Amino acid sequence: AGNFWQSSHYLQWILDKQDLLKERQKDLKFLSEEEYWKLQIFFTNVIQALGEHLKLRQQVIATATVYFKRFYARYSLKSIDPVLMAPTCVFLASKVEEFGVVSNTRLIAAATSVLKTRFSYAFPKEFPYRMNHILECEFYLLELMDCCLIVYHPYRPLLQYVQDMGQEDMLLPLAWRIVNDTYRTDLCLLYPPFMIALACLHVACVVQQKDARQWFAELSVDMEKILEIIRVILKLYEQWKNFDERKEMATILSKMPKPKPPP
Amino acid sequence: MEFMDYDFKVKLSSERERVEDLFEYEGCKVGRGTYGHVYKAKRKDGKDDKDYALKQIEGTGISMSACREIALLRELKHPNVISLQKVFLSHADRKVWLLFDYAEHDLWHIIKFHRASKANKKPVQLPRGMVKSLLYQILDGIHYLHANWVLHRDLKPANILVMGEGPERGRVKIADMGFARLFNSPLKPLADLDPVVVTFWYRAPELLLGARHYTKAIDIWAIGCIFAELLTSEPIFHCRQEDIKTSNPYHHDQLDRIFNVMGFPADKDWEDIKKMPEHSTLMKDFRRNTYTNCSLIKYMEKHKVKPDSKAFHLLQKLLTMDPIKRITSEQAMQDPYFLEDPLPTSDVFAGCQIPYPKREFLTEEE
Ligand SMILES: NC(=O)c1[nH]cc(-c2ccncc2)c1Cl
Repeated sequence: AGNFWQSSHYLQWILDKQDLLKERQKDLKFLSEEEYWKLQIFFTNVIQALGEHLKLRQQVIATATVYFKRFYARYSLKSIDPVLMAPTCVFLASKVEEFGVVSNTRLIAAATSVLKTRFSYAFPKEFPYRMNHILECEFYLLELMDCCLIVYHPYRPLLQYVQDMGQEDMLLPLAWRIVNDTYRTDLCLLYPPFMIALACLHVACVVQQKDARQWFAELSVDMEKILEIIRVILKLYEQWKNFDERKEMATILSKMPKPKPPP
Repeated sequence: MEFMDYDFKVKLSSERERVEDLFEYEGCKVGRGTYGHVYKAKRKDGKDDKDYALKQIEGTGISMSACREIALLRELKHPNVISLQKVFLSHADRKVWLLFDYAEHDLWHIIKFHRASKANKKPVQLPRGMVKSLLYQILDGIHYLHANWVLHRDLKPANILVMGEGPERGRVKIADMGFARLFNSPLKPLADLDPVVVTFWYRAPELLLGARHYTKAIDIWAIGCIFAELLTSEPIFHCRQEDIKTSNPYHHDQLDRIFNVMGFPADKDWEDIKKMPEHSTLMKDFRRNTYTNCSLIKYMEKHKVKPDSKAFHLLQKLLTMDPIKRITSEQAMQDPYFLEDPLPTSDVFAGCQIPYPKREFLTEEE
């Protein structure tokens, strides 16, 4: 956990954008690119809601989200039902991040109540899986991620950066919230977390009309990659405005490829 | 409920690497413990002739111990930390198997062999070049772990493996991440999510006085315990098991043994002892005067380790009661003990004949 450049995250799970888009083609016969992105946001929101119900800290939710994104970056939406995968990712992340093993009753109650209370526009029927399904999906999730469990996030480097600036109280809460928002995109699959952090800090400086051009100039980082991430962030807030998940998600879910049954 | 695509499922099952197809290990068990079982195994294809270790993890599914061992060993890479080669997941029984290079030896068996000699009026102490080389490589491995934010938390002779004849002859491998944590791992208000522990010989005094933090200094104490046991063949803080197990941190008899060896710390030796959660229990149960003639000097002197030796002076810095006054791994590696003749060697057996018996196979019903 101390060295990103030697990590499985860096060496296996920083993916090329073109390969990522190439893999997704299998699912895009059913969904537009736009609808695929919406579905990814939706499931990010589902995982955030599951984590909130279980009272898990943000790092656990973030790790779960990365497992979900990694899984469907390699495999089809129809390979394993994402409705099972989302709580399975939370279950595994809780172990990895040292919260512990969520009890049978708490996990199923969380999935049931969350979909019922907060996502009933997309889920007319109750959560249909039991704990045995979670456990079975957990084994599959573990092997299919090649046993890569330690995930680096932008929160730690963000904190170090704001502290280096001497602007913790001023910039942190906005920058942190922007980091949360980046989980609505593919950025965690595409860029080192410190670069995501810098981009988020930058957007927060823009929003708060804080000039910090000097401090950013004194960093030895690929500014062109940072600018790429900044453009993704600005773009996610335009998509946010235009997306109504409550009005749109039922139709998008019905277009999602479903697992072929056994013959 | 069919959550998985049929075509995906059949393809996965077709191509899945299965431990029992790839390795021969039946009747080849060589260890058992709270961790599970270890087998000495051979490849079922003829493609290589190496010995492998297969660790069958205790219990069903992904326990907390299974999870942290897989998570951490997946990331780590250093000549003194056991390297995880493969993880096999057996879906039918939900059993987890870990694959490693086979280590013929470990410190538990090495120390046992010497202790048995002394007890046989046919005495052999551990050679002093070997002792030093082992310590150096232990320190090297833990320094790498610490640098990468990993605390081991269960250092003890059985967890210090040594490679036998082959390309890594005499190399130390630190094993068993079942108790490990990151510096920043959350503190769980109730029990530590670890396997059950019944003996506490390697456990730093601050833990026995109820300190809740994960620290590098805790591993350093345990390594001090190991160094002493290598110098004398005896576990320095050996103590009987308690009749009545409880999960609380305070263990009276273990502390008593420690004070019998080290003496009872004076106020100036460990100022923050008064801040330990169990400090008033300590004041209730103990009187410092009981230990007035006890010290590490007197203990080690009885076991033929000279107190003016560089080895003794290093040992004393590792076995310092106050964790903040305990030497770090990197400073220990810089100690002049390691510059004194003989230098530590990368093969701890220094090219000489290995007298240690190979592990025997465990054939009992469990
Ligand atoms: N408790 C453990 O994890 C453990 N203990 C001993 C081994 C082993 C490894 C490799 N060769 C022989 C034995 C392992 Cl793995």
